[PDB]
Amino acid sequence: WXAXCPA
Amino acid sequence: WXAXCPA
Amino acid sequence: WXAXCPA
Amino acid sequence: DIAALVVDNGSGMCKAGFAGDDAPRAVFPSIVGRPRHQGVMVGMGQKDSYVGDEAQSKRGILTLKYPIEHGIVTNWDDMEKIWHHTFYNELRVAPEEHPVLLTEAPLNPKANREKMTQIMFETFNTPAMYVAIQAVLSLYASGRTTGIVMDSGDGVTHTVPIYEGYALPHAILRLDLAGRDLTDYLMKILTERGYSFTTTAEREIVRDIKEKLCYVALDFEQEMATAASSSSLEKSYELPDGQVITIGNERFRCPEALFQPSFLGMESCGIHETTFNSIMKCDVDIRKDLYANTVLSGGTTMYPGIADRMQKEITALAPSTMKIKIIAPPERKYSVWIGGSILASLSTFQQMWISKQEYDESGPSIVHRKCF
Amino acid sequence: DIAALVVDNGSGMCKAGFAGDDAPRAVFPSIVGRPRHQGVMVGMGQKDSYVGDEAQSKRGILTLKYPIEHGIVTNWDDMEKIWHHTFYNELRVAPEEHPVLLTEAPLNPKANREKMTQIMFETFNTPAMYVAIQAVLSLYASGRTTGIVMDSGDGVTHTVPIYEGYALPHAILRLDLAGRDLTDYLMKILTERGYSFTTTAEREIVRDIKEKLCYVALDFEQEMATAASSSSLEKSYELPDGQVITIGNERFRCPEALFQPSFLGMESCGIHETTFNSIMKCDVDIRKDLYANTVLSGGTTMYPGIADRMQKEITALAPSTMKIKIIAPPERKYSVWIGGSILASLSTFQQMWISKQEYDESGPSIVHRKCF
Amino acid sequence: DIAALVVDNGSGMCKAGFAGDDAPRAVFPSIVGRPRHQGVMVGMGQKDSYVGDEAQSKRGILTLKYPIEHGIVTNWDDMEKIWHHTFYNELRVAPEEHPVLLTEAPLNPKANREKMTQIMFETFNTPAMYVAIQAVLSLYASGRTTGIVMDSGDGVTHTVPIYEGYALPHAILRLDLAGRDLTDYLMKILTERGYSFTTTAEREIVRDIKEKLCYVALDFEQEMATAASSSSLEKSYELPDGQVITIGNERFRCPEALFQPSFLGMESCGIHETTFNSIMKCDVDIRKDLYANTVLSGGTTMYPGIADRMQKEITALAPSTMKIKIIAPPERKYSVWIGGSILASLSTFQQMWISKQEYDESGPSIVHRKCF
Amino acid sequence: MILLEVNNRIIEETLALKFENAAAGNKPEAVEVTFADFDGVLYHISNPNGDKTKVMVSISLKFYKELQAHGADELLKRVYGSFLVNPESGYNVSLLYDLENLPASKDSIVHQAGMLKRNCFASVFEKYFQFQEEGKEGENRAVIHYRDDETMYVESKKDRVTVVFSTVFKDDDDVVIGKVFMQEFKEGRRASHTAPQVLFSHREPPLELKDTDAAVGDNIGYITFVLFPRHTNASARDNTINLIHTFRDYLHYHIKCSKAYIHTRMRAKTSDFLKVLNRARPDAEKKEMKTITGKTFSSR
Ligand SMILES: Nc1ncnc2c1ncn2[C@@H]1O[C@H](COP(=O)(O)OP(=O)(O)O)[C@@H](O)[C@H]1O
Ligand SMILES: Nc1ncnc2c1ncn2[C@@H]1O[C@H](COP(=O)(O)OP(=O)(O)O)[C@@H](O)[C@H]1O
Ligand SMILES: Nc1ncnc2c1ncn2[C@@H]1O[C@H](COP(=O)(O)OP(=O)(O)O)[C@@H](O)[C@H]1O
Ligand SMILES: [Mg+2]
Ligand SMILES: [Mg+2]
Ligand SMILES: [Mg+2]
Repeated sequence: WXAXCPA
Repeated sequence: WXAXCPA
Repeated sequence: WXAXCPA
Repeated sequence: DIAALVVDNGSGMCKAGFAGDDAPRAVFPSIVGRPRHQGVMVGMGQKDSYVGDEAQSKRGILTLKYPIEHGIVTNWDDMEKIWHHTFYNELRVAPEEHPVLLTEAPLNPKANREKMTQIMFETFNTPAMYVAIQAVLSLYASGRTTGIVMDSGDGVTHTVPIYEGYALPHAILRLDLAGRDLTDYLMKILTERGYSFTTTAEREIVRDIKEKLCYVALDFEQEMATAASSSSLEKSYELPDGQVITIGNERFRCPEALFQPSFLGMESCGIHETTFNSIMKCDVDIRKDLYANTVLSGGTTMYPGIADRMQKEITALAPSTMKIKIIAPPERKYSVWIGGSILASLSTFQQMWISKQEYDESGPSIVHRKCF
Repeated sequence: DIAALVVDNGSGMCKAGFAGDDAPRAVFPSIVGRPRHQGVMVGMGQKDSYVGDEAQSKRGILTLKYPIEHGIVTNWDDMEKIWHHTFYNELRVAPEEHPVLLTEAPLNPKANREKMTQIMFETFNTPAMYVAIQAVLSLYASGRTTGIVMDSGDGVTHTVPIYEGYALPHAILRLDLAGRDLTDYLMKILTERGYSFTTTAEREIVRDIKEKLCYVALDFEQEMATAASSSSLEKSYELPDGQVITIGNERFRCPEALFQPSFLGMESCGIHETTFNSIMKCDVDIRKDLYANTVLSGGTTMYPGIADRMQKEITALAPSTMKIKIIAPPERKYSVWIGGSILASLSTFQQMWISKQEYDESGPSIVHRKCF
Repeated sequence: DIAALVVDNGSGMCKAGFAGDDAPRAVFPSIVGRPRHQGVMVGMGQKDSYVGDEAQSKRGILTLKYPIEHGIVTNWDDMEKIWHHTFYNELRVAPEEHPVLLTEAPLNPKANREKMTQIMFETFNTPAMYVAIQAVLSLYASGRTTGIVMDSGDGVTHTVPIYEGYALPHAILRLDLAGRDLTDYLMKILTERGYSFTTTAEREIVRDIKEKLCYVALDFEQEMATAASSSSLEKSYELPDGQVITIGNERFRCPEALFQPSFLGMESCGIHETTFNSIMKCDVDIRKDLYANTVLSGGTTMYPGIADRMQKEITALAPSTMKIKIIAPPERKYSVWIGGSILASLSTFQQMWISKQEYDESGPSIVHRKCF
Repeated sequence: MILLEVNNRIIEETLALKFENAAAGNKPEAVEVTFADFDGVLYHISNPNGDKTKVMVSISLKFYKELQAHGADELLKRVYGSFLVNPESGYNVSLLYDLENLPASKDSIVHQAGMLKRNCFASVFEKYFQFQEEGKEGENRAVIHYRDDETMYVESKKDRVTVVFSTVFKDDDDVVIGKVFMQEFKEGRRASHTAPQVLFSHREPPLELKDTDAAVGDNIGYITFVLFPRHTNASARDNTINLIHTFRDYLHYHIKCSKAYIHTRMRAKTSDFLKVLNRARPDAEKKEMKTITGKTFSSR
């Protein structure tokens, strides 16, 4: 992901 | 709640 | 170590 | 001097104070936090659980739980701790020295207020207590004797018409749709941009985002087209780690769920139709007086431009000869408490408490006979 | 011409085949390998980047990267390489002669599927394409119309209930917890015994151990007490250099994370509570049917003894009157692909493809309205 | 109060002292020497195993063996010899009368601490012991209960983040890369100049060269281009036999391996990226407090200009609004011991011992219950 | 242990020991063991007239008269077969095991011998379960004096079985904590989607106790269970009988463990107050380092 978690 | 919905 | 790396 | 305590004790934010003031003394989120790790450092703050602002400050290493859900207490071992922290840590006053004025949403399980009375009398030994409906206190704070209150509480929305001080208990409407549901909806729709918020410490950040950037649209389709055609409606927010997010179209889609529950997969109708139906439930000869005295309340009606949307919707619904006037004071976030500080301070009210000996005689079921 | 391609390009393993078949033509790990040492032998078949089985075989001198992680595509160049190797090498068929049906986990950043469409129409130049929720396809494969499906791939777990063909989009739950995280937890807990697997090449060995020795315990505390008072639970695995290791207690502590994410420091609930909550999110009248039609899916649900554990947990959560039936098919590794094939081979589906002209007319964003 | 021996005994150098002081009483390299030639001069007294400083002084005729490698005890007889020399020769105290606080790196095999407890209870008959994690003690020594400790010893590097005392055990990153690997790498790169150190007695000379001349370059490529274009970085060191050698480019090429292990042919990330990853694995609400409380320790972080390099490298990976503080005290080498003396001198620590009686009834399996 | 168990340990132990001694072929030795149980029950395992080959297990109960009523021995007979003999003088029920005619699988008869009190109770209780199963309204409703100052009023209707516990505790501390433990007993039906309707009352007795002699008063509490045909069917009535049988003893047990629970929190708070006092002791300038034993260090 972009915010929260990686991906 | 007890029946219907959570609470 | 036992598996991986020496130690 | 000795005066009754007024404890709002909402679903999302506990507000307590002394009667006779114009502002709550203590305001803090009604959450309980417990650590989910194991300390390793000797002697450094090893305690069972944090409550209130202390839990918000240390929310990184705790799991936060709300005791009240949809206006209903679902964990009494935590509600007791909330009230204990209110009495001995926030107000810092003995509980058995002042009467208490609690609030409860209408159309609620009788067991809720029965247990409220039992806790207030058996545990804290208050000499007197009372459980008033929130919308009635909001109307008292507004400073009038007729109108329809629409308390969009954070945990629960409800409308209670009142005429000349005569509440109509057959036109009251309750809708379990409020700030926490909008927070969850924002968490669900933020994933489209790519921001993933799962844990409760992140739900707090999402609430801080909602409470700051979200706003209600005067016309939904128009705003959607505007946000799609031009990147002039996006806002930037900095998470508490340095990351920066930019939310656009989402801004007015979160509060739009209030007017369209179909987004949240509910069969219910928007708050505008709820208020209109609660008005049409009344007898005709008073409806006009309600149309011109619609009052908002609760922290979920603080969204910018909600008065305009509500007025437009109701004007479209109601006939074209009635004057619609959405009374929205800029202090609505505390109206439910403010009216309390009024009601507990009146001189014609001191004979309506539930005295301790009345309870000792008639059991906790006396709340149904005394409190309306 | 006809028989559109079906490419379940989920995390961990890409599975591609033709429509109308009962098994994927080419299944292979979706990894991109790059050499990490200088070449000294000239003219010996030196290539810049290996993909799939080629990378798995020569993983000794390669660094491996997955282009997908938790369901989102992080490195689009490697993903393009994967798709190219899938089309030309593993299938030997041009992409501009067949439609393609990809897959995607629900609640995914829209940029992901938008870029998927843009790549499929601008690089490989397909005549048509489609994107489907992997859970719906897994339900297609089971030949049902009612039921809840709990898919769990390499990097994503998600539950999607569907009643009479109407998927409830508000009860769909997602949880980033799958093979990848279990393989990391195993790499961590193996150090307890003394085995250290650190580099990305040994992650494959650890994954082979996890998918050969691990098993879900029917009672965690009892199995822990048993494995601590006996040696009947130890199994020996042989590394690919002759070294033999023995793992005991670990065998069931790895999959147990699925039912207790607290091991991984995650706050979220287990997969059993996730499924139960997803069911309880739905309307009352249907909660019965879902109880009798829980359909497991995904490779991560191929652990021996996971059906029994899930059944026990749910029947301990759900009321006693209702019946719990875990529909764990004999094969469920390719169930999503089987459902995709069955869908693509349907005669009523040919009016739901995203046509080339439609993409050229409305751009990539059309994927948000043509696909659900 | 009671006096408790604190024996760090990490890899590389054993540092033992009494709890309550500010510096270890005895610090000596943990090596064991064995004569490799015939004895011809009888009557002068001979020994078959030299330990510590005596083995260092006589290294010309010995085969120095380290009993600990990469933080793991690999030869228990030499470890017992080291402990005996520590107890009866350096401290000159009876071990059967004082508690012992040993240290172990995180994520080591359990057999290590098990055999450590068994040795300390069945050979020296210590009345009580305790096995603490090194980084936690390092944080004790810094006088703060929040921060990420980055301990880089002689055989192992590891980071542990702690918030308000609640250490996060799911974000502890270990990395087998420390002073000994750097010493071997320096031995390798010193050949290209023309000097060849190949025997285990000259590895000590190479280690002295490293810890006297080597340093960390703030900008690696700029320093390379500088030292490769002018003789202004060359330093001359005198061997113990009169020879003088001159090292230039090598000076900062040895420690640079810490920030990019691709030189040693390893795949793992540098120590800066390891610390940043460890931070990013923690929850979002505490990262800002970790960034401003990064702590270094171990004698491998005593390279001139490593704090500035770590700050410049982390600042490039962290958002532009987070303030990065590298708290590197000039007593970093002894920090792990200094925190130990702080811990073993506390009042409540007497309730955390492993009493000899408690072991006599439960065997070595008690350390996993009494010490995390 | 959270839930009290229904099988007595002394009976099982003694009978298993006797059966092991008899099965191995050893000569039988004398046995005379008297003991007690919950609710004032008195057990006596002995030999009839010094006959060292027979072992008689007798039990004296408090619901003396309710078990002598016609039909109150169907379950006892059904479960115990030929072991059921005439009561020993002074006791109420009596089993008689012949150490020479013991059938194989000696575990089952001992497992059913340790539940003698539970079976005597379930025999006088399944009468109303049957009165409700057979579809008859207005069947006999009685008051089992399962203790000496407390009663259990059982009533069977066409569609339900009502059990009203009239209960009172002996000690003052136990009374004060039992008021709480019984007030908070309706908050249990939130732990299961299927739990019998529980009603608590201490202001006034229910309308079921107005024609009967169940103990009433101003210090007694009334707890009404309404067991429906999903708790009294022929497949889940064993658990229901066990729970209705051990309810009062379980409440007493947990009232007496609440104190040992509170003591830990009180010790914690005592230490927390000692830590606040410790701010008054002036920190020493130099301490002499001692040994684990406490003797002088004997070295630097
Ligand atoms: N200015 C605002 N705009 C939008 N939402 C708000 C605003 N202020 C508060 N809220 C939301 O509304 C709720 C506050 O309601 P509140 O008056 O505290 O009622 P309660 O006591 O039931 O929580 C919170 O959930 C908060 O997230
Ligand atoms: N039999 C098994 N036991 C344990 N884990 C498995 C097994 N089969 C597959 N897995 C793991 O589950 C993950 C998902 O498998 P798969 O069906 O290929 O879905 P995906 O295509 O999303 O990886 C894989 O990464 C694999 O490591
Ligand atoms: N002041 C220094 N400058 C540069 N290098 C140093 C310094 N002190 C120690 N080192 C090197 O760091 C290596 C490991 O540090 P050390 O403290 O021995 O680890 P440990 O604490 O586990 O014994 C040693 O081999 C030494 O050569
Ligand atoms: Mg409120
Ligand atoms: Mg899958
Ligand atoms: Mg160290």
